[PDB]
Amino acid sequence: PVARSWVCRKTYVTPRRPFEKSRLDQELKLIGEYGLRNKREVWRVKFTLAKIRKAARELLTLDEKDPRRLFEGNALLRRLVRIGVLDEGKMKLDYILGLKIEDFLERRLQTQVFKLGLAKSIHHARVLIRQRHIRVRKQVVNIPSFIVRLDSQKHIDFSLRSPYGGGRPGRVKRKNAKKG
Amino acid sequence: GKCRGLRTARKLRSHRRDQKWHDKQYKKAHLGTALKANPFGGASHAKGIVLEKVGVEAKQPNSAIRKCVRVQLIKNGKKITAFVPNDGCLNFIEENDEVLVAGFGRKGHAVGDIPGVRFKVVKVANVSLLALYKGKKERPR
Amino acid sequence: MQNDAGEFVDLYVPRKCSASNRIIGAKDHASIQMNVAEVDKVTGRFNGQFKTYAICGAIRRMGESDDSILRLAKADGIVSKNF
Amino acid sequence: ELGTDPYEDFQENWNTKHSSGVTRELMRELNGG
Amino acid sequence: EWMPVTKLGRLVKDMKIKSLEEIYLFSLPIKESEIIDFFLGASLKDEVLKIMPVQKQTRAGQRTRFKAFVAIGDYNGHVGLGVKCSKEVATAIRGAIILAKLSIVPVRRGYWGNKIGKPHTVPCKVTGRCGSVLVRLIPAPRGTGIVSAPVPKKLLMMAGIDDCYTSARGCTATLGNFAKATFDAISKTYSYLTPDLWKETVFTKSPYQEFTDHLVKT
Amino acid sequence: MRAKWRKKRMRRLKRKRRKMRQRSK
RNA sequence: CGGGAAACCAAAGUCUUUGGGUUCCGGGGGGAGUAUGGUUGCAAAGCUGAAACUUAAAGGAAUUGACGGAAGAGCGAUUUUUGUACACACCGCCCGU
RNA sequence: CUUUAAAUCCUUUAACGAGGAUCCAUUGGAGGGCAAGUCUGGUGCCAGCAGCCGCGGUAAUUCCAGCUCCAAUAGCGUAUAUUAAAGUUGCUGCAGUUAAAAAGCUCGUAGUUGGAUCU
Ligand SMILES: [Mg+2]
Ligand SMILES: [Mg+2]
Ligand SMILES: [Mg+2]
Ligand SMILES: [Mg+2]
Ligand SMILES: [Mg+2]
Ligand SMILES: [Mg+2]
Ligand SMILES: [Mg+2]
Ligand SMILES: [Mg+2]
Ligand SMILES: [Mg+2]
Ligand SMILES: [Mg+2]
Ligand SMILES: [Mg+2]
Ligand SMILES: [Mg+2]
Ligand SMILES: [Mg+2]
Ligand SMILES: [Mg+2]
Ligand SMILES: [Mg+2]
Ligand SMILES: [Mg+2]
Ligand SMILES: [Mg+2]
Ligand SMILES: [Mg+2]
Ligand SMILES: [Mg+2]
Ligand SMILES: [Mg+2]
Ligand SMILES: [Mg+2]
Ligand SMILES: [Mg+2]
Ligand SMILES: [Mg+2]
Ligand SMILES: [Mg+2]
Ligand SMILES: [Mg+2]
Repeated sequence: PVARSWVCRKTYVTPRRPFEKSRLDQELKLIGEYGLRNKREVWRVKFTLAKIRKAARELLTLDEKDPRRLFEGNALLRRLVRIGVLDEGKMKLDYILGLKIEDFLERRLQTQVFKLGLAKSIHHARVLIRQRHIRVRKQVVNIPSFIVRLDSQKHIDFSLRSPYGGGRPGRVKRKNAKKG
Repeated sequence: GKCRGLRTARKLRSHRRDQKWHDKQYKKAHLGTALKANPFGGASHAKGIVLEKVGVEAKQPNSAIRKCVRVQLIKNGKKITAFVPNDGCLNFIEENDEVLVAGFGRKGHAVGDIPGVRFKVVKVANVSLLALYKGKKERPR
Repeated sequence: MQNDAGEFVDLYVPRKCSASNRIIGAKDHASIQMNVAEVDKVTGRFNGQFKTYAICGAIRRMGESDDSILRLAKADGIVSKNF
Repeated sequence: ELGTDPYEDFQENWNTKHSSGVTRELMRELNGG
Repeated sequence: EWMPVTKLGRLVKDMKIKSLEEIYLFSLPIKESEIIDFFLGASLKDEVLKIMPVQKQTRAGQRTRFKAFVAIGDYNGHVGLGVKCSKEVATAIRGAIILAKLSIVPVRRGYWGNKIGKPHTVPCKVTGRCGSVLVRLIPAPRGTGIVSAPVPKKLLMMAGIDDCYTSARGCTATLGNFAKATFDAISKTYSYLTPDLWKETVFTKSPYQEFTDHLVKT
Repeated sequence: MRAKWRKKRMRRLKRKRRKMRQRSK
């Protein structure tokens, strides 16, 4: 006996057909448009959307007055509205089935850094985030897959220690200044 | 027709249990004769000592001489013909050497032209045949 | 037919057989749409009004379109009651 | 320059060794994929 | 230039029939390919499903002909399938395209649960048969997509179905029978009597009867 | 070989075995 | 009428629109209805009944040809009589020592 | 410095640290199934590939190589047990005229199943 925990799970599922032309084209379009590293990042979001759809479909088979349906669909809709994929006017349980993977892809920190003008490319946004130049309202975040909540949207900035956010110049500038 | 009574559970279960024995794979997996006859004894791989080198004629309409080795397993002492797959890899094997052998891919069934051969050589003298073929490792000597 | 808002959502509404109430499909080429003229009770000439019947091909293949047309015409008063 | 005609290649080699290839070309000519 | 040879073609060319649903209502056979071009027009897209060589044994040797399978549709409720055999591949493809757009049927689309927005799936479970091949279509929830084999999926997409579950039995390696069975299953969607079609039918003037005076002139 | 004569040959071989493979032996 | 791969079947129908009751019984082709055990019989044999091993097909219905010491409609190939296990087409295929 | 029983690791921080940024990404494939070259040089039913169909007997889209091109990616091949695919064990839900198949026929115990009717 030990005092350790063994709880873990996978975050993606591989497609059944390895070489399907349409699927390859769609996934490559998604990767190119959102600057993703590989196919696994598409499959992760697809798995998340599949789980949400499965929960919603299981809640749609109960009676409308069922206490568990009222309690859990409300929480699911509240979370979806909180992360920004859903809208306040569309908080019915049927609209969850109308969500697409691009809606979840639009809420990553990598795409929000690019959409807010802090970066001049999606790949530049990924590079900036991974190099500790971006902070979220107090905290330096270097995870591109960070999912931005609605109330945090206004609070993305350069870090105070960054050469871009008013900090000390970097290694290359100091060396070049020492040169001349 | 099948019985659809409300109290026929015993009949249905007994009939299914008895008719499962007419499935080739179920009977092979649950009878025990195949496991007894299997030289590996249920293992994925085995180790043996190379008794000698042989050449097996490819079945028609193909014409070739497939290079194989007769080996004897260490755990049970059974004799086995294994295939050495690559262009010129038979020169990497010497007699009385120790080899690692795996299945050919069809679960005890012969593969391709080679008649009656269901095993292939993986490592010779504790080094993989792939590394010897690609020139990454040398024979220990 | 229509959604929760009540708006009708269909390409078209197919017509049903007058004999058997079955739907007459778009590729049913053995179906018939026949008109029977109405006469004036005083003179007996063509009024200009007509009654329309539709028979599907399944009934026609059965040889039951004659009796069906006869019964439909009797029900509409075209054929005499003491037929 | 017209070098390769998928229709002629299929109609000629449909029963030869290179059938499975030429068919694969002809589909690329037809469906655009 | 198009010169129709039938009454229906003359009516369509003279702009007397508004939509193809008027023709579908009266189950009038379509014998001219230019009618479908006139109505559906640019929305039609076709795809070759298979080229199949068949052989007839003769005294001198085998005689080979090529059979083309072409599926067509506008992705918005209409679908057709055509099969044509010829000596040349291009001739067979042209004939198959003509035969496919001649036999174009409308598709009825329904809801799985709450009836909100536009229809997205089949109204109910529908089965089609061809040879030994049986194909079954089952309604699916919104956002599910088409869960089927590659061959039925193309026809289901061309018909305009977004979501559907599919089952199949029999020798589905026969591509022609596999396609014809799912085409039959799709065609059976408008022939199913649902409780919302129970209303008594109000008859209307047939195009032959309505425009007889114009037909007499031409 | 005709199945009838194959069956007859099998029966004759079995009878020959039975004579050779005596129960007393 | 409807079925079915078709030949055909008012049953071989009322089957993905799949549930009236119930008995026996099949699971790719060989090895093989063989070996062994049990049981019955005077005998011949009857009933029950494997495995190791081997193989990518064997088989059904129908079509066009070739052979013979014979006279708009079909899912689809396809559209003088007849038979075929032939299709490199009887100079064929194929069985046992 | 912090961490800790004392350490290590992570986190925090000085100084050094990237142009071929040589601070070099691999594992399998390129006839079909199945994404991707009947390009060039060798070999010539040999050597070999090939899960299956097949390739190789002097112009090999398949072997041995060069180039190029595909797939997943710090991971990717192989052998074996097992699940889905298998409506090829079928309760849901399979078959039994000719493809494997209904006992030669009848009786009959156990088992299974059992016609209407009572506010
Ligand atoms: Mg060969
Ligand atoms: Mg098959
Ligand atoms: Mg049934
Ligand atoms: Mg068997
Ligand atoms: Mg076997
Ligand atoms: Mg014709
Ligand atoms: Mg026809
Ligand atoms: Mg005869
Ligand atoms: Mg014949
Ligand atoms: Mg490589
Ligand atoms: Mg190469
Ligand atoms: Mg391949
Ligand atoms: Mg390809
Ligand atoms: Mg072979
Ligand atoms: Mg050469
Ligand atoms: Mg070459
Ligand atoms: Mg299984
Ligand atoms: Mg299943
Ligand atoms: Mg099996
Ligand atoms: Mg079912
Ligand atoms: Mg079966
Ligand atoms: Mg039989
Ligand atoms: Mg009998
Ligand atoms: Mg009893
Ligand atoms: Mg009762």
